[PDB]
Amino acid sequence: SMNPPPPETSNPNKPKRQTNQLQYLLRVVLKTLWKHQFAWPFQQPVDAVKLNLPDYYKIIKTPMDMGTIKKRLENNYYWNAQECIQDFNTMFTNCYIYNKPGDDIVLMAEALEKLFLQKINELPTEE
Ligand SMILES: C[C@@H]1C(=O)N(C)CCN1CCOc1ccc(C2CCN(c3ccc4nnc(Cl)n4n3)CC2)cc1
Repeated sequence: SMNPPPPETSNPNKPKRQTNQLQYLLRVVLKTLWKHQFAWPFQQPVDAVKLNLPDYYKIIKTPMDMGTIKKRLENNYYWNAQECIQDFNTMFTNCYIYNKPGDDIVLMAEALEKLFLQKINELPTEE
């Protein structure tokens, strides 16, 4: 089977704005998670062809990864911080859905998620 197209990261028809929350989501949240020791399987869309995961896209219908989230923040694709937070949550839950409790990839996702939740609990109030 083929991989689906990646999630859209840019759209010239969507309106754009700059907020302190979206700035914090790129500057603090994504930059911190990106450097984490267990971030590398989550830095690009799951390549089910190269990774030999033929049922991945039969089970995961809403794929999401940090490479996509970063490109969306860098392209001013998100209007609300909540859209970015939901993408981080979709990424984690996809991993828990496809994999099983105790799998190393799940342990890796759980560690990035705990860090994510710490940095999101310190999200600055909207200026
Ligand atoms: C479906 C799934 C997914 O959810 N995502 C998002 C992308 C990935 N993908 C497929 C699964 O990928 C994985 C990517 C990385 C790993 C880790 C597991 C832990 N570790 C080890 C462990 C023991 C060991 N002994 N000697 C070496 Cl060396 N090691 N290294 C490094 C590689 C596991 C699965």
